[PDB]
Amino acid sequence: PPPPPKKIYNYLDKYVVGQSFAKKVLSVAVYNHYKRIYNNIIKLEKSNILLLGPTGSGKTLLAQTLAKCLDVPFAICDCIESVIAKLLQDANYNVEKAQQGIVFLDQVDKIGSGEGVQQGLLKLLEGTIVNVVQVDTTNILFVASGAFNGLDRIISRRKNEKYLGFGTIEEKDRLLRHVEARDLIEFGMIPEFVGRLPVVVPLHSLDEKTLVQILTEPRNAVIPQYQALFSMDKCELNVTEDALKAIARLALERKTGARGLRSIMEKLLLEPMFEVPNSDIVCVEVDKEVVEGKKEPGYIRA
Amino acid sequence: PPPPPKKIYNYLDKYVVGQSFAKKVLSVAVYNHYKRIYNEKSNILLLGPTGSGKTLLAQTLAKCLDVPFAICDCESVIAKLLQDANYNVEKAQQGIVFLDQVDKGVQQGLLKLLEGTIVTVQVDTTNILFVASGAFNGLDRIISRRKNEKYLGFGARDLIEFGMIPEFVGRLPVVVPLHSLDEKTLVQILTEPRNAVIPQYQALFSMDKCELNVTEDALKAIARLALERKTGARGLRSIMEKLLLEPMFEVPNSDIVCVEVDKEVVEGKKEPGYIRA
Amino acid sequence: PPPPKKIYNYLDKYVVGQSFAKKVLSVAVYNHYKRIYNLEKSNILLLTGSGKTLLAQTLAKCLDVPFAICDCAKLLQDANYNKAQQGIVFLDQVDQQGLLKLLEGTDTTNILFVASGAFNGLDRIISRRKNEEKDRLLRHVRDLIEFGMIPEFVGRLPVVVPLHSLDEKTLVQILTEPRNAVIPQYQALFSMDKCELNVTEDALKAIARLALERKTGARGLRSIMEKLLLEPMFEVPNSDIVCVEVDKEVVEGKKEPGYI
Amino acid sequence: PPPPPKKIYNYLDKYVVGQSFAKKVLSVAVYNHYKRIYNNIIKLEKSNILLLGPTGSGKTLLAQTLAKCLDVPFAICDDIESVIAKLLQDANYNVEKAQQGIVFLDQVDEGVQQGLLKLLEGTIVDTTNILFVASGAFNGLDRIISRRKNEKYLGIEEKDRLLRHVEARDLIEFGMIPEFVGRLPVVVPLHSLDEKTLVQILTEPRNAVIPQYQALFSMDKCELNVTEDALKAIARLALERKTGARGLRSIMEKLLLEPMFEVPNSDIVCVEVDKEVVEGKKEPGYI
Amino acid sequence: PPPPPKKIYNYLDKYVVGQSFAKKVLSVAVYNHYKRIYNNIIKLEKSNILLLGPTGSGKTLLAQTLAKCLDVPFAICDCDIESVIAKLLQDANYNVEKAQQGIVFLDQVDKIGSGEGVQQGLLKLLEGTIVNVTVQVDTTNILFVASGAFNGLDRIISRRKNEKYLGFGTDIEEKDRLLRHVEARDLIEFGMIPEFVGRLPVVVPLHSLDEKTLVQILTEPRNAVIPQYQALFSMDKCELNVTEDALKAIARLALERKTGARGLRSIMEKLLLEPMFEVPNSDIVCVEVDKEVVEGKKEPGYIRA
Amino acid sequence: PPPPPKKIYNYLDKYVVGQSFAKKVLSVAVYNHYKRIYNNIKLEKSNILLLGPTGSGKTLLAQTLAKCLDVPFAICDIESVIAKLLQDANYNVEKAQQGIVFLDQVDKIGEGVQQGLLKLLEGTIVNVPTVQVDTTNILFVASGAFNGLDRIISRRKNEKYLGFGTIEEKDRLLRHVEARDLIEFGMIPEFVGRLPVVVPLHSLDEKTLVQILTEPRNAVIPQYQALFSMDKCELNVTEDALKAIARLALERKTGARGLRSIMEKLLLEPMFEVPNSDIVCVEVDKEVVEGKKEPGYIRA
Ligand SMILES: Nc1ncnc2c1ncn2[C@@H]1O[C@H](COP(=O)(O)OP(=O)(O)O)[C@@H](O)[C@H]1O
Ligand SMILES: Nc1ncnc2c1ncn2[C@@H]1O[C@H](COP(=O)(O)OP(=O)(O)O)[C@@H](O)[C@H]1O
Ligand SMILES: Nc1ncnc2c1ncn2[C@@H]1O[C@H](COP(=O)(O)OP(=O)(O)O)[C@@H](O)[C@H]1O
Ligand SMILES: Nc1ncnc2c1ncn2[C@@H]1O[C@H](COP(=O)(O)OP(=O)(O)O)[C@@H](O)[C@H]1O
Ligand SMILES: Nc1ncnc2c1ncn2[C@@H]1O[C@H](COP(=O)(O)OP(=O)(O)O)[C@@H](O)[C@H]1O
Ligand SMILES: Nc1ncnc2c1ncn2[C@@H]1O[C@H](COP(=O)(O)OP(=O)(O)O)[C@@H](O)[C@H]1O
Repeated sequence: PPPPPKKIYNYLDKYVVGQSFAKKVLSVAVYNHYKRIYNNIIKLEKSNILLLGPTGSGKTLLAQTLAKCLDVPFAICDCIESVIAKLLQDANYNVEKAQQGIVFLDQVDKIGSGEGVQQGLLKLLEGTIVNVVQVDTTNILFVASGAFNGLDRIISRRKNEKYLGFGTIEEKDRLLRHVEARDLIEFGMIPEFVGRLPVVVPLHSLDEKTLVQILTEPRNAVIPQYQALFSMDKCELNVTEDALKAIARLALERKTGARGLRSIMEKLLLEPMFEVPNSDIVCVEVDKEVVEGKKEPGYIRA
Repeated sequence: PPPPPKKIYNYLDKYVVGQSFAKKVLSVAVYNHYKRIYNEKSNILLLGPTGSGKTLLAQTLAKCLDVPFAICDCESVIAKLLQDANYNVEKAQQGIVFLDQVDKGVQQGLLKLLEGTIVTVQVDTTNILFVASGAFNGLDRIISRRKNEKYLGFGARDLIEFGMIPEFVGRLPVVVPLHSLDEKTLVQILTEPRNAVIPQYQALFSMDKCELNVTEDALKAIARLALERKTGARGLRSIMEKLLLEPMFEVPNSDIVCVEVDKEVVEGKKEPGYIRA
Repeated sequence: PPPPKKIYNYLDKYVVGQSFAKKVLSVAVYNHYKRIYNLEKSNILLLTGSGKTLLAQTLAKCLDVPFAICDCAKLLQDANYNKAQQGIVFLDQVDQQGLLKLLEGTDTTNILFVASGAFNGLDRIISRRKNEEKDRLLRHVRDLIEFGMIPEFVGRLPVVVPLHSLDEKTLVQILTEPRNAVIPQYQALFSMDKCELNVTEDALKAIARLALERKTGARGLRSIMEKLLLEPMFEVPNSDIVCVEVDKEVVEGKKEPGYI
Repeated sequence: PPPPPKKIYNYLDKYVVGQSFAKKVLSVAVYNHYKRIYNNIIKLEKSNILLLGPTGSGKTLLAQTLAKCLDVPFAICDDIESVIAKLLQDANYNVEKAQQGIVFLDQVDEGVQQGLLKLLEGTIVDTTNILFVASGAFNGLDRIISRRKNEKYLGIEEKDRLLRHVEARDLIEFGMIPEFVGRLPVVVPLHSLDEKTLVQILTEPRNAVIPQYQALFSMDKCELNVTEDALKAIARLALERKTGARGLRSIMEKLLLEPMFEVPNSDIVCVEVDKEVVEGKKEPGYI
Repeated sequence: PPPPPKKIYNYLDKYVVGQSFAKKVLSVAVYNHYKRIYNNIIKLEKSNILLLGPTGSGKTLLAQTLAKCLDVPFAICDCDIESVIAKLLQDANYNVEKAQQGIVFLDQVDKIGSGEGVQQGLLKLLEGTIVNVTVQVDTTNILFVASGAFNGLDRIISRRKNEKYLGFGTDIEEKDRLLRHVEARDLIEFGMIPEFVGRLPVVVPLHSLDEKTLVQILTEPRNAVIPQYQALFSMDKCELNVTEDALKAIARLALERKTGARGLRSIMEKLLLEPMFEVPNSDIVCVEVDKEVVEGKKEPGYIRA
Repeated sequence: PPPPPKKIYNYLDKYVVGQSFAKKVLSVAVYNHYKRIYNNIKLEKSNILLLGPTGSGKTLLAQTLAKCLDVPFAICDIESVIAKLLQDANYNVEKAQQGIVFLDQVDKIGEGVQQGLLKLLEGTIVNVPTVQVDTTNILFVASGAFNGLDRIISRRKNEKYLGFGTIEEKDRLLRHVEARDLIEFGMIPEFVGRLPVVVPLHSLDEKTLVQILTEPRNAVIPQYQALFSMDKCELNVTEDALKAIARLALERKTGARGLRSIMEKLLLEPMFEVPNSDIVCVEVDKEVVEGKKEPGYIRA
């Protein structure tokens, strides 16, 4: 049987901190797609899916995480028939298997108004048969992604919060939570393309606990992978729990998402990484003072 | 023989609820074209909102159309019609071609189809019914700028202006605007058509051993919200999706057997009702 | 080439109001193909709202010369790739200098051109130069350069024609007399089925008046007359009605056609 | 052996009326070219000839007139190779005549000027021997010259008479790139056409307008006849219209409209226009 | 074993003067790039390197010299996007199993500031995607060093560092100091897509050339300017003697050219035009260059055989 | 073996009258290149920028210097530049990579060409559509007018000490072109830096115009004398008349382009009347050039 959304939600919870709304929406949508194929083999029309998440909040990771769980053909592509050619050779020419796949459209929010692809996608987000052999996009489920760089400003205009004079990141979380199709049209999309993608979700921008959580909680969290590199040097990196807070704050201040974590860590680790190679240091300690920059990292020597 | 347009209006009344006063024109034009098949071109253009039946009318008309049909949107489209459908080239000349999104070099080239021409064999395509469609986004603004003046004190021409060539505006001889939907349409659209939105969601929940009841007051509220975004026949889907996400998160394998929706629930004042073993 | 006498007899049947312009077009083209039968051409400018594209296709249907339409190669396709440069090019919306060598040979040296355009304010420019009344002023049409046309472009347009531009009673003739007038076509349409279709002579009077008050030329007669006969076409069929009639106040929206 | 310049002048004299000075300079320019190609087949350089034209002076027809007798491949226009390929097509791709040809460039009056700069000088795209001839109506250059006319700010023949004193200082002041002007060493002003020159233009040229129209009515079983005062009256109105030789054809076509229709079907034997006919006060009295 | 950072820094120091921070970052990174190759054969992922510096002052030289010390294929190109992997695959003798371990150097990335459309195209080769080299090849491991001049990026860091600021608030020294504060928001403010800044984690400021560093550049490193010129004169069998004060004068003159390492050539070229023109067959034994000679107070002295 | 630089100076002096300083820099530039293409088969090239106030040697310097070159040369106004060079060397890649390429009209660029040419100048692989080529050994000689740079440099030299907190000039001032000035003209410092050698060409004087008319090869008056000998007639121009021609060129302020425009005007009537209208010789005195006399004709 199709796995439930609580299996998928337990699975996605193993890689992305929370994002419970996006995790729920992906889960219910995939389940609805799998269930529909059992029946469809009244027509059961698909609903295309939209992710509005900013940089560094895991949109590609959510796709790539779901990708490792999909028992259904899936395609990864980025902003035409080569996309389905991927899916078809993924299938190994089983046309019936591809005709039920799910496609991820990375960086839809980059395309604006080329627009001819937006025009072109109208009749591929909706069903048409297409050659390479013919197969029909009618069931192919689309998941759309991008930062929609301006869209927050459009939402605030649509909310009239930018009004002035007399008249009759938490902020960004609130605004993105109230996206409207009026805004997605205004971000350079054609309204027909906004008219499809009936399900849209914000991904909430990551918070202070989320970043501290990201440093250890996920599989391949940031601290685990650094200390593995030090482990080849026969050294254990250790960081006090209080230093993780300032790192998170500093990377939150970088306004560049979870991948900003490695930049701050790279800077802090810099001196240790050059001095370690053969120097008979056994273990390297990083504390609050190191993160604050007030102290060079403390070295344990044999 | 072509059935009368009021009989054709039977077929379309089964699928698009509120466009009777454009559906009337379409039905008449088809009967004229068929009365033009033997013994002026009925070629046609659909205008107005997305999500309001432009493509559904085309596919529906073909569902009663004995002669083969092609739909396309903006030279091998007839090749699609010819290859799959057409065994008979007079039937292929007798085909119906829908050109949607036309309002989105080709315009000059379509004059060779709008007049019709030879534009294997290169058949005299004059017999083909070129029906056509598109958003024409902004036609109303041009019309508003022409229909009214800034009167002050105390007390086809639009299609050419939209950017279409005068020959092009002249050479699809019939045009219809289609209504923007209203709550009167939407409440019927929710349950009246075959394949309608609320039937499918109940079906989606019936395979999970549930009966979902949605009362008439719920639909009344939902129609209000669904029209606030222009996506029309897709505004139903977006707001039904947004509302029914949580019961669908908790229905599966969950020993729940019914949900009930009310105006407060649509308004967010109450959680979805569940009924359980 | 046939004398202009015969050319007039064909042309006259199709645009009744532009008697003067019919002569200029007919006489020039005969002499032109006479010199070819042996000699510079001279490009033609049509001064529109009155069937310029109708008139252009009229000559084409007469001569079967290469004919093509362009908006300010298709001709060799229109020539069926077969005279090679003796045809007519129609240039619409001429109301510029890059076509001058194209108006010359570029060969192109033989091509007769039919320019057309609504020179809005040429009356005021003629009113400037002079320091149906507006057509009578247009009958008085360097002055054309003063309206704003390129002198070099005007130089290749030495022949210029008013087009009887009011057409305001001849619409009634146009609704009736020409080779395929709209109301005779509708009679062929509805009476292709069993039904009658009388249109009273005072309905034509009001119908022409309607097109003129809307400030629509002969282009919009097929549309507006479609509206009156839409519901008749809708209500005739399925053996309902055979006797049908339209009358002047039905044009006025006051009433529905008769029946049995 | 290239023909002598006097013969080319008399040969070109047949087709364009009056303007000897421009014709004489263009005659020398062609003769010099065929002497240099005969002499470098030192290694003397080209010199391009620029024709300052009031519109309708015949500037284009004159070049065709030289092109007629000289049998040198010739082209005009107003991308860079788009003219040179036209010469290579016209030259029958004759590799030497492509190098030896003559090219017109029209209404030449910043990127376009600067891209042709090393095209006018000999460069390969082979321009090393192409004799460029050019035309331009640099209207107001006389006003630039007028501004140059000894103005001090501290304690119609005259227009031809002023254009007769043109120099490169005004043309840079006109807006031409100096490198382009330097590439155009010979500046020739065409004479403006008086009524006498326009009167000559109906009778003198090989293929003048009246011989053309008189031949069309001659093609019918008819004949076209015109008084000398009638020709003189036509010129007087034509000048008043401020239209050059382009406009003479138009004004003559207005007078002959009714005859052209009436005479066919063997109606009438001759038609005659007088001074009062020219004013439009009377229809021509066919016979 | 992979070469230690110790060796790389010492290897590069013979060719690149100063810039121990720039050398340290590159030294660590290529050693770390070796660690990934042996690990991925817990998953490690790449940190992309960005070098930004005043005009020409070591950026290209560091890359090429560092390129000389790579055991993996490398490719340097100037910012179609296929051309990156096209040249890497070509460069690797089409040995894909070694090519995917490659290091890519990008130049002039600063010039692609918002055009904007090129930034979004390489976002797939940064981080990871397969690339349609024909073959399809995966960029995920490839280590990218983005080099740009970022001319005027100091203008933005100065506006960012409150060196331009609003309200009551209550050159050489500044420029090197200012770039040492560079924030990610400054690359965003330059015109770089916030998406594209985010996947260039490691931002490396290269310091402006001090006057003493110019003195070392004249003689110390490999291919120093004066060694080049005595080779030219020794090919005319003539010697060139430059006093140490003349070095001080030349560097002081070159610092005034605001043109970095290329100014040494211009000042050196201008001085030796006549000697080089006169020596080749005049039996000149040696050429003497003093400080007054550099100052233009003397003609260059000749000693005849 | 390479020719000595002084030999190129004597050779270039035959075709170009003035500007020995420009000749000398190019002379050293060729000879340095010749040593460098042996040595590198390490040494690095210095490209050259020629500043030519309009109508002066720059395009002729390229052409006359080019005829010395055993290696190929290409003078063009972006990979087409490398394409043009490779074609001249008969697709012989080992000889083509050593060439001397002239990039004309560097002042006519905008930013895109400047910053796109950096990799060729500094050396990069480029393929002529393919043949793989390395531009490292291309010698670039660039020519551009840099119009109004004299006023730019003048302001630099005029605004100094001007604030309260403290043709003759064209030739004198333009000897002091500096990197700030080339940058300030609208050149990327990236581009100003990699053309280290800047060679300014002085304006042309009257004493030089007279010499050009007679002394160097293909001089203007001998060409007109040769043209007339082709018609079996001699052209005599006295020495005093040449002085007037140069004076008329100065007020034309079009340099060497203006000489032949002025001279061709005079020789129109001789060239129309002398052909096959038997004349022995024509003498143009100052009176004829002054426009106060018509050319005297010698006849049998
Ligand atoms: N909430 C999160 N938890 C764990 N990792 C995250 C989170 N947000 C972002 N990431 C990291 O973001 C990196 C880049 O992926 P992503 O942010 O999806 O790129 P983009 O958003 O530009 O498509 C991944 O390495 C992933 O580990
Ligand atoms: N009034 C309506 N009643 C029922 N369905 C409708 C109505 N309007 C639009 N639709 C639905 O819209 C969907 C898309 O077709 P349509 O909206 O006609 O195309 P477009 O989006 O190009 O206008 C169809 O599935 C159709 O069922
Ligand atoms: N006398 C006529 N007979 C038949 N059709 C006519 C006549 N006059 C105008 N028309 C029709 O009117 C339309 C032309 O409209 P008009 O505004 O004149 O545009 P155009 O300048 O392109 O002719 C065409 O459909 C043409 O067939
Ligand atoms: N002297 C002349 N002899 C014959 N035809 C002439 C003469 N002068 C002018 N024309 C005619 O009038 C026109 C001359 O103007 P043109 O050279 O076209 O001016 P432009 O080239 O500046 O537009 C040509 O059609 C030419 O035939
Ligand atoms: N510190 C330095 N030591 C030696 N040479 C240097 C130094 N800095 C710059 N250079 C010179 O500058 C060039 C290297 O950088 P460059 O190629 O100018 O960078 P870009 O890619 O910006 O042009 C070489 O000519 C090198 O000799
Ligand atoms: N000093 C000179 N001696 C001889 N000919 C010269 C001299 N200066 C310029 N010329 C002539 O003028 C041209 C060179 O000037 P050019 O480079 O075209 O000016 P610009 O620098 O504006 O491009 C050539 O045709 C050449 O014959």
